[PDB]
Amino acid sequence: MFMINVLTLIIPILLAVAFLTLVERKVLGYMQFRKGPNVVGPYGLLQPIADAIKLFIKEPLRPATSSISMFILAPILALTLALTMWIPLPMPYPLINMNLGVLFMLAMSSLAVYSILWSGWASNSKYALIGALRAVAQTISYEVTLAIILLSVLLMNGSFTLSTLIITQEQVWLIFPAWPLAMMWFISTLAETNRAPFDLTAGPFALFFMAEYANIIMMNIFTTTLFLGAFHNPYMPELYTINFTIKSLLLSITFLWIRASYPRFRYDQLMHLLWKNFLPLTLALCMWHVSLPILLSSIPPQT
Amino acid sequence: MNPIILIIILMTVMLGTIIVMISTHWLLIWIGFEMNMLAIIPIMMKKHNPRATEASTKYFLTQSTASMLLMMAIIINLMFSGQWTVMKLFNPMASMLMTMALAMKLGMAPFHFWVPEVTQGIPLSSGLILLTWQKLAPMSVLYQILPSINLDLILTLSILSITIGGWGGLNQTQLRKIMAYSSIAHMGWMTAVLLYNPTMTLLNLIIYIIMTSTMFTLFMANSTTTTLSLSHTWNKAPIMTILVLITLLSMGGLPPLSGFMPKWMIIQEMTKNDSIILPTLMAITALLNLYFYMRLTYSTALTMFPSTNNMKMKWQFPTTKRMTLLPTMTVLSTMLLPLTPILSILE
Amino acid sequence: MSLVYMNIMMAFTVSLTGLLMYRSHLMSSLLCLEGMMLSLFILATLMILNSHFTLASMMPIILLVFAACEAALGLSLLVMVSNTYGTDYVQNLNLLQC
Amino acid sequence: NVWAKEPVLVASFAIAGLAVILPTLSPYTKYSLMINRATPYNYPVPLRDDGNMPDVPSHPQDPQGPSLEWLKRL
Amino acid sequence: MMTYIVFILSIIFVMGFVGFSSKPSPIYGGLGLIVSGGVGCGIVLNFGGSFLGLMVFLIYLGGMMVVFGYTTAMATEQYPSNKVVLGTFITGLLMEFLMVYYVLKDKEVEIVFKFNGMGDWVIYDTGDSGFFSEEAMGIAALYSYGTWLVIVTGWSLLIGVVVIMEITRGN
Amino acid sequence: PGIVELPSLEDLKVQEVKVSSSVLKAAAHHYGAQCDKPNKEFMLCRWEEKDPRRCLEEGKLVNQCALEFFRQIKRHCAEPFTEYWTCIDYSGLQLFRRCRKEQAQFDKCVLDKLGWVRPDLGELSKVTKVKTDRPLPENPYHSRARPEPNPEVEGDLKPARHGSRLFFWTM
Amino acid sequence: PFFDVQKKLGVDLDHWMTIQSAEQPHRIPARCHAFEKEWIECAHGIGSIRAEKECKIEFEDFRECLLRQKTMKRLNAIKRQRDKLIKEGKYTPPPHHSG
Amino acid sequence: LLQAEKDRRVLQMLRENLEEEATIMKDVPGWKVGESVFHTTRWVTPMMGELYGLRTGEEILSSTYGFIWYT
Amino acid sequence: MNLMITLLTNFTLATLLVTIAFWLPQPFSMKFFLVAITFLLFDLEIALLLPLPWASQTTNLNTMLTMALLLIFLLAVSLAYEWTQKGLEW
Amino acid sequence: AKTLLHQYWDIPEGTECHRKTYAATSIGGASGLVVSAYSVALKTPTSFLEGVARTGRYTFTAAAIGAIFGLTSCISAQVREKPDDPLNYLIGGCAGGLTLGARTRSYGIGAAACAYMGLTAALVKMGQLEGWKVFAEPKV
Repeated sequence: MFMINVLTLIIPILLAVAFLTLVERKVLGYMQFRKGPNVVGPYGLLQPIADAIKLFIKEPLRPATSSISMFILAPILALTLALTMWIPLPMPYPLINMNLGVLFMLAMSSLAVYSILWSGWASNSKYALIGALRAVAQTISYEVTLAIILLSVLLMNGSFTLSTLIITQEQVWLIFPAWPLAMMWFISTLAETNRAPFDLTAGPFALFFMAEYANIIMMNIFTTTLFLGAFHNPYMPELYTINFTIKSLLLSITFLWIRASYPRFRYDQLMHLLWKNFLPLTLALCMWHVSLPILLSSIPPQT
Repeated sequence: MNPIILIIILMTVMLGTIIVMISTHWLLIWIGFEMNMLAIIPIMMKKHNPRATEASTKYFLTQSTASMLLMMAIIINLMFSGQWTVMKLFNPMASMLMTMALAMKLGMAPFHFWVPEVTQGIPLSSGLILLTWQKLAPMSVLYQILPSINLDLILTLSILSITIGGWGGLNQTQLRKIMAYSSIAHMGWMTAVLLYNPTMTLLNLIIYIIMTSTMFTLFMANSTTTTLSLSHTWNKAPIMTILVLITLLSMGGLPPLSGFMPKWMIIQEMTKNDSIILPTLMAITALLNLYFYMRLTYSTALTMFPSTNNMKMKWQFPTTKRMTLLPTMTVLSTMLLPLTPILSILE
Repeated sequence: MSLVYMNIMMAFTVSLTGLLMYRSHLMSSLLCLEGMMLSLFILATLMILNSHFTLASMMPIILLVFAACEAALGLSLLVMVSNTYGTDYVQNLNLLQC
Repeated sequence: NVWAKEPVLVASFAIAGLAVILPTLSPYTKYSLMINRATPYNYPVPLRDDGNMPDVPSHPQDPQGPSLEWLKRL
Repeated sequence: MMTYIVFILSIIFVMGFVGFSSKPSPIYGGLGLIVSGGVGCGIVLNFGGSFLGLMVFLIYLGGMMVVFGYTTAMATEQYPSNKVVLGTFITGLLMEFLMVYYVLKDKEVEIVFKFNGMGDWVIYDTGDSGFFSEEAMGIAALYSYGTWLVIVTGWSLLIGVVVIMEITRGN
Repeated sequence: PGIVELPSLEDLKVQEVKVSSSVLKAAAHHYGAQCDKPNKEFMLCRWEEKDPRRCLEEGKLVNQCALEFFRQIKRHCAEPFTEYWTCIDYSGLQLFRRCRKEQAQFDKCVLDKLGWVRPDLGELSKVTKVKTDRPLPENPYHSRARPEPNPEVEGDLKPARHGSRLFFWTM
Repeated sequence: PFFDVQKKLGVDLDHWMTIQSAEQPHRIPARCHAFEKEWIECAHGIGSIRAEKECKIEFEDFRECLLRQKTMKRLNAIKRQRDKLIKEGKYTPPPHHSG
Repeated sequence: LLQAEKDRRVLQMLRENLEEEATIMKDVPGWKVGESVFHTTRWVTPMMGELYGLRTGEEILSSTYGFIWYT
Repeated sequence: MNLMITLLTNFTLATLLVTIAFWLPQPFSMKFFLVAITFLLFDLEIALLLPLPWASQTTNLNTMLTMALLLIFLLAVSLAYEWTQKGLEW
Repeated sequence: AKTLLHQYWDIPEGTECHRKTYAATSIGGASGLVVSAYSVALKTPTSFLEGVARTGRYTFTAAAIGAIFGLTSCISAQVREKPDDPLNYLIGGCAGGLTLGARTRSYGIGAAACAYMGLTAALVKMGQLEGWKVFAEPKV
């Protein structure tokens, strides 16, 4: 039954990613003045089915490789991260209840940094190597920030079990005692998913594409667990799963919606902005969220 | 280089060495050795020539692998009877690995291959500070953990370091290599009497540090690399010559002079045991490492090499180097002969 | 004797011989130093866990962070050597002869 | 002044300084330490009965021992 | 899939140390140290291992091999296996095969020790009332008792920062 | 050397309270109220002698006290005690804030029909005296005597006897 | 040399990371607590040489608590004997779960 | 109550396991049947091979390594 | 080994996806390096910080506040030092 | 190592012969392997056949010196029938030095090696005869 649980987690990820491709194309089309894709059947779900199976059909990139084994070894790592990163995420009952899951989140984000760096070295000549090197730099510069902010928002709750998080979100949303910290965290999720307004300007393109969008849905689900949501009365998990899905969908639409209308940043502006504006502000919020639970007589019941 | 940054780096060298002196935990000793390395790396490469860069590379590799083998010895110590008290160890194997780690830390005969190479391509200040604190820092640790060491380790490294610093040493006119081979021979001496009475080891450490400070201060008074430059220092000034005479003869250790006092007390409290052939072998090699001192003195102050003009030009400028503290260290280092019962000032 | 300790000590000797004999690149030597570091980490951590040595359980993480910043210094030194030369071989260092 | 020059730095220094100072003027830190002390992890170990001591109460209902009452009353 | 899984993951661990101690190109070396760190994480989590083995994973497999592969990418080229590398890999596999064969079909293997040869379900806790996962409260010290230790650690890292900038052209 | 002194199978037969875990967890506080008065005898035996195979009569005593308590709660109100613990059973790890209204119902049953006020927080704490019948043991760490004392060097010190007593530099 | 400012200033800042049985932040013991307490009380007012030649029995007891070498040797001998006699076939074993 | 059941269960394994040992080792010379290796007359906590020894795999793996990788 | 079962199933299904996708159709700058080492050193200081929510339940609270503020203060001093001293400029 | 030097000195000297020469050849093979290991570490022969040749030459010469030392040791001890003198091992050290000079094929090195090896061998037997401890008391 446990392998049935694993397959019921990792079978709908292909459905979710392909339908996310049609949803991002349609939503960008209606932020723009475009209808479609809707000639390919009714509103185009067979359109992601069709282009996915087309890219499977289409003849691969000829090598042109260096260590064929290494070249296959990078995207296999990217996709197995994208699969193995929905294990401790609680919608009401997670797959594995852990003592700690958030450090596992940050560690697998660093393994995604490994995926980028290995594909960049094993790819090609020197210019793509320089481009992927800048990409690894602008990816690695934010795991300071996101881990710092995630630490300061769990410090209100003391424990790492994350079912204690779904307990402690019962009264108010956690956006209210930490709005700027959550806002900076959301900007860091835009950084980790490596999308607009942040620049990145391969093979297999579908697998790197899959890792991208599963990373996005991963960060959205972790956001929806982490900062908002509602209660969970037991012996009825459909209620929390509905409210969780609706809030995560609204947040992912907001994510692509923020992507839709902003130009890409200059690179030295990106590093300058991150260090000299997020890093003292994260330290300020950390020291205040340390010194405040010792003030207000509320240190969490870390069992 | 900023002077604030140099004061900070000196503060961290002093902090690391004082942490090695003062702590009772093994992790803190390892932290002190590592921080001593990390701080002493940018004292070298004080200029930007590639000589200092390769010297710092060799030094970093040997120093880091010594540090990690020391950590291996400590984790063996807690694989056996486990507590973090600087005391008698609980394994001959762990003590073997630990004394070989410290033998890499401070100048020993199988491990001395980095010492002349690290001293040749660096300026004088970096060589002075590395010899002083990198031969002071492990001696406290060995003074601590002496009661659980197989003696053949320490005695083999001491004998072989004295004879290597002897025999290697007859061939170099690079003065940094001369002082480095002298450091190897004296560290063999200062390690030899560790298991009999360590008061002699620490007094020999004091005398050696003061002697090397006098010698390197005399070289910093007028920048030389070879003996011919010392003959030009004979031409330009006479008092530096008699200082080179007295300090080289006190490195030689003659009984009218204060460098003999560390040899003689070693021979005393070594021969109150049943060790006689080992003292006469060590003191024959102490006669051996005086020969390059003596040919250096013959090159400097007693015979005279032909000189070059523009020394005529340098006559019109009186000396304007600052010495850190040369004369106090000199007469503390050389006229200390009737103060032998300042032996017991130490323990 | 908790048999796994034999294998981790043999792994330490593996990493130590890999640190000592090394042919061409200094980066392999530094990475085997890091492997030796990991070996000491794991060995001491299993010892402290099975001892229930619960007061001073700081040794794994603090040994880790110190020898990690050692590896950082080694990276900077290797970058400086590779900056003033073309490559970072063990060769092209035979200047400053002993 | 520097409020126009580098403003997010000045705001960071301000919240930093109040985070430094503000635990000094605080009527709740002793409450924090009493809450943190009054939570037991191990077993509350008993003792050999009495040298006829007017402490260490025999029934756990007896309020002669030190208890908590500011917990229930906020 | 059975009892000696700690021993088997240790076999793969020492194989990984051999696999980059044979001196390949240093990006293969970084791959070997990543695989070795993952299975070392597996070993220490088998001893449980609740925090420290997931803690190393962010540092070495999260922050150190990243910069090692970075410096492999930016400094050395190694632009094209060899006899010596794979021959040392063969001899390392032979030495491990010999040692584990003599562990299996005999009593004990002695370098100079007595390694009591069987898989380690011994020793372990006899089901105590842990209740806080003793690693967790142990490392949840260092801020009450740990006055000196964290101070000298942070001070060493600060001095590491100023050292790195000086060698890489301070100021 | 010395062999252990195990108890027999005649003392290893107590009517074991073969009940399940969630009912035992939900039935904890009033079991701390009415019973658990004569088991601090067992606790003090366990902490004055670190030796089970000795304190087992008091283990049989707490076993029969808990069985008597569950007999007494079995015979009277409530039978919806069964409803209360099955309300708290399937809720993962058993938080006591889960089924609170039926906790109030069981409290009102046992209060209006039997007594047994629930122990308010924090009264399952607050270090408690206990008297026993057995006298308290001495030196359970069965060791030898402390072998030798060092003779403490005291007395007002004389000056030096004829100086250093080295070769020369007398006085 | 080893100095004693650690004792001189009266700040015992480094004696708590040192042994077991110093007070943990929650009052829990180690696995070999009492063996340590009796060993330290055996070798306290002692010049570390009659510690070598007098407290040997309790030190060996503490060492075999810490590593459990020969106890595992006895258990391993029992395992090998059990394997060879079940290889023989005498008393198809009722030491597991039943008679 | 849990403490009393735990003590009776570990003494039950001690009694049955030393009965098994007394049945099984009557061939070797020497071998007192129930010696602690230690010297002091104190109940040491056993080592999970004195408790869960020769149980053949299943219960010792579900007992020692249970919580370590149970979820 | 339960999460090892999950890891095994994800790894095997990912390898099935890749291999069935494959059998079917047939110089440098110092500025690149400073940011990585700055990441490394501040990440190690994060590693020193992060057991803070473990620790907040003890009988020594003022000291914990003081040393926690000392750790973030030292991290801020390092940040402001490389900020003012042209460590991250272009 | 201590085991084989103990096997050499455990023989009464005295005559229990040709075990003395076998132990002396073992000493020579060990010392030749030591010095040849340092030399092959510090030369890089290129080719490796030259390295094997140099190690074989060093081991062969040191084993030859040990063998000839043991042979004339045994012969002088049997002939003179006075096992207490160091003069027999003075003859031994001079014979070993002469054959060292023979295997390096120069004669002045053989003469100086005769003198120094004879003096050292007489001192070794003489110190074993009186009793001078290895490296230490280490007491006071």
